[PDB]
Amino acid sequence: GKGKPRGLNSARKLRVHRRNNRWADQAYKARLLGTAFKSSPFGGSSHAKGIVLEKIGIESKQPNSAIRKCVRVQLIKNGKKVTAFVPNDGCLNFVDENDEVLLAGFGRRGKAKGDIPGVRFKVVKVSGVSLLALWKEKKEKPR
Amino acid sequence: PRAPRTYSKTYSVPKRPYESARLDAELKLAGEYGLKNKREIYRIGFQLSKIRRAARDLLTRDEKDPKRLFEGNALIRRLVRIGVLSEDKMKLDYVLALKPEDFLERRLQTQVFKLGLARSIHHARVLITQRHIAVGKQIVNIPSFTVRLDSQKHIDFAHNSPYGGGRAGRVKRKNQGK
Amino acid sequence: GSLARAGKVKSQTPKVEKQEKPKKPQGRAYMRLLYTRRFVNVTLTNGKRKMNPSPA
Amino acid sequence: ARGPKKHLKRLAAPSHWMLDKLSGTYAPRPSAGPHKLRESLPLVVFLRNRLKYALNGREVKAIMMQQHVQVDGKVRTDTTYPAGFMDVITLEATNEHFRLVYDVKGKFAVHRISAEEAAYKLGKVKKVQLGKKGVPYVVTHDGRTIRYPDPLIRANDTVKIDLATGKIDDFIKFDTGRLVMVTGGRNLGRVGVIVHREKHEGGFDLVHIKDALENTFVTRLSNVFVIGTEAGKPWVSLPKGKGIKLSISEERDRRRAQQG
Amino acid sequence: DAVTIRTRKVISNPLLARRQFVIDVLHPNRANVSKDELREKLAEIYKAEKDAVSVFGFRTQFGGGKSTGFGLIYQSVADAKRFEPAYRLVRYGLAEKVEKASRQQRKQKKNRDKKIFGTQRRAQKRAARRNA
RNA sequence: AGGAUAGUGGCCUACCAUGGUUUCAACGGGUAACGGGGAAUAAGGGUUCGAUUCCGGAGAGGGAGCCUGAGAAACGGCUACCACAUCCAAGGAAGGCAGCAGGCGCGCAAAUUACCCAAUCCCGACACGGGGAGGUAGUGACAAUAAAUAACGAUACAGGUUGUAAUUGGAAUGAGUACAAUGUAAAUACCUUAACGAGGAACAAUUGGAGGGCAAGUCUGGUGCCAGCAGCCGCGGUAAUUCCAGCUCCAAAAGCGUAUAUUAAAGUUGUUGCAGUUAAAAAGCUCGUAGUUGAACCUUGGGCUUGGCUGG
Repeated sequence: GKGKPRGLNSARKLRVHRRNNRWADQAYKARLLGTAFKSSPFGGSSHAKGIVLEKIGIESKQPNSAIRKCVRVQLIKNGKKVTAFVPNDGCLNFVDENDEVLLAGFGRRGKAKGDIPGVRFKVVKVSGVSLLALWKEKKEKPR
Repeated sequence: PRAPRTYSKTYSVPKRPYESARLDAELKLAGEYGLKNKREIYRIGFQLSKIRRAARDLLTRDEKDPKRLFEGNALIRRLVRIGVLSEDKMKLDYVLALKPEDFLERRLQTQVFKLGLARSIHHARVLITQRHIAVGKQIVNIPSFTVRLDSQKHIDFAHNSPYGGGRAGRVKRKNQGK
Repeated sequence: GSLARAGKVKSQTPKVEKQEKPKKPQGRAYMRLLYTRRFVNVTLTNGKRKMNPSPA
Repeated sequence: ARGPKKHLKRLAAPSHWMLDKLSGTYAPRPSAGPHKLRESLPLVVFLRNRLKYALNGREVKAIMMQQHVQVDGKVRTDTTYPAGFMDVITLEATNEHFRLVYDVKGKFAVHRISAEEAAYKLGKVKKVQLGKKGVPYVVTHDGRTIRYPDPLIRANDTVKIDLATGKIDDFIKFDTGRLVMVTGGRNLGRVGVIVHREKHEGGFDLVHIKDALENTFVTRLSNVFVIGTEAGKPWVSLPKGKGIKLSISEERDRRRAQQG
Repeated sequence: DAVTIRTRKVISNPLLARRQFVIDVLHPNRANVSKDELREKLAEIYKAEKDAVSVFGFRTQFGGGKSTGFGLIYQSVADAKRFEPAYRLVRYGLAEKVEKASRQQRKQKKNRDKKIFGTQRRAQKRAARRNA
């Protein structure tokens, strides 16, 4: 009845069974295996500083037809090269090649967002100044 | 080093953020009480919920339990002291029958309005923060100062307040002296 | 794709200076300001109530 | 670790000292002495926190340097001297004689006694054993060694110390019906009479005691101190409450009746 | 202005040869009452020397007009000085403030004297002979 | 049996047996592992965290060995090597901030080379010295508490005895600014407080949005599958309720978004409490060991007396 042990001396069989079946859960599996510590470009971090290498315009996924303007950034903490989005009408002009850009997530937590193919990060600050403050022109880029 | 000094929150934001049924009700409750923000409602909501939580445990107990007694009456005595519980409602069941409107009725801002010292409920808060009303012989400028039953009758204008026999304020002195 | 079109729209938007307006009340007064306009002097269209009705 | 500690954090102090949390980081560490650190009271605590004679830890030190403080009829110059149970503190400048005895609430009550009563003490016999050259002796609760006691004295008994000559005036045998004051556990401070001593060989013996209000409690023999030979005749002036433990409701009702 | 002072929680302290209590001050229409004037006032009430009385820890309640402090009167001026700390004696003018170097200056000297053995006179004399 | 130890003990030695641990998970590996008291979240059961105000332990660059001493295998004690590293007159000499402040590097990530033993306590030959222990101040939107940016009239139209919407006032007050007093080891600050300090009372409140979820426009102009927005569904191909601007309005308010991780949501880890014919999932089928679970049955009833607390 119910297929799982119920006898009073069967607390062990339940302890092993649950712990085995928590591995099918990806939240548990990602945490214990430490895949963030190994294969995630930030290394489990929230933000990261990196160095811009080249600027790229990407064709959009269907059915949207546009260009998402991202950049090739190499990370200073571990030397990895991954693409980051530049989100603001006309904020491609604020970022130049070989600038240090503070990146963050898309809120999808390691997943591609929307119609943008192959990109998971966005630029938060350039040269130590927020790209939102530059888009609103609250401040000016240091140069 | 030194022993830590404890602190704790007094309010809790609701789970569901935008619900016009709740959104209008909180505006309605604060609007006629002149409350500054929703935190003053989140404060009454959180503080009242724990009063129920204390009473909820005791009602699960068997009656004549000395914890249910000693803790039960000790909670009730505090509530009647400030007037939120009626003097004929000392059964620990009427404590569950409480509402936010009960204790907000006990506030300094509310009661100075009902004692007529300020024309409007918002003018009632103004008399408080501008240091004009003295309870007993101690000047209180806390809008949320809960007034006990014995402190109910001793609310009046401060003797050094310009509205209470003190000298004229800054504006009157400058103009009458101009 | 080409990066030439970045910022095309905001560049060609005509500039509009915001009209200078009186400051609104803060604190309990804005709390007082809303409470009247929503529950006291009702502007509902006989059970039809819209909060920001665009002109028509 | 490399040696004994000489410091005591404020939170690490014994709970019964009622030391406030925000006075500072450290608390008075009792020196070695007649009583164990956790079951004793530094003199700096007593003259500042209970009597309020000294407003801070500096003022107490000058007090003892003028030789007013006497513990059991002898001068002490250590601010952190570990006074303990039944200890007599005399401040003759104030003409005050003290005996440290537990209140019912478990803490050191301020108990003023007469000048005559300050000239004796009672001690719990820890062991009777033969010392060097065939001289038996007795160790009391405060570590006193009295040579040549009454050969009838055995363990768990209470003797009367003349507190001047260090000799034995009289003793109280341990038996059923003996008046007892408890000095440990959550039954600490209670006073009552023995009903039945249950012997547990190889372990801890328990003493069954009935309180003054026909209240029965069971406590370990290590906390049991005899104060009188029968019920209602204690050899020392018992503090307020007479070791009678009440309910919280009764305390509230007594509080309600007392001030209103 | 009609400064009224009240006393409570009195404790006799012959160990410090002092009487101590709580100074309850009623000072309506006044910012607060100074230590100097309180000692001048307190001395007349209790017929003691103004130099053997101590007043400190005065804080005004919320709304003003009433202050609370601690009071210490000693059986003599001489008794006060033995049991009063230096700073209070400086506050009442009964003694001079100690003149010494700063804690940074005193500490630097002490580790510098740790570099000398014997009399400091010997150390400099031997320096002259070596450098001669 | 002995040695060594402060002492027990393969702790070590000599001799002699072949023992000891393990599917009830030994042994090995990883640990983004110091442990606990505790923290976050929680109807409950639970899940994640715990370097870190307390307790216990370990370490002072990595090892190793000792002196003194009751107490150390000590590092603000030494000796030696390894790795760095300072002066050098080139012979030599001196190192150890994982103490306080402070300097470089690393990063997404973290304070002044301030003052003082006055408070707490410790150490000493000790009423007297010392204490970057400790306390105070400087930076600090880590968090938490309380809590300002207005109020009431008179006109005035609308309006159902008054809720206001505009132009008309006289008050009140702290934000701040300062005698002074208090506060303190001395100061800063708080509180009290003379005098100054509000009509745009410019002494100006912000953070996000307004298709749905989800609260708040089908308003105007700009672009025209482009720029871009959009957590998801999608919006944009010339009337865009969704981009770019203005106006209006909404939610919270000295606070409001973003990213990451985690908890609730999640009865999507299910002991409480999931599912397994067809959506993922009953071993091809029997035997079988550990494990889990295992029919019923052995003084009941009767009788009498008595103590206690509930309703009267």
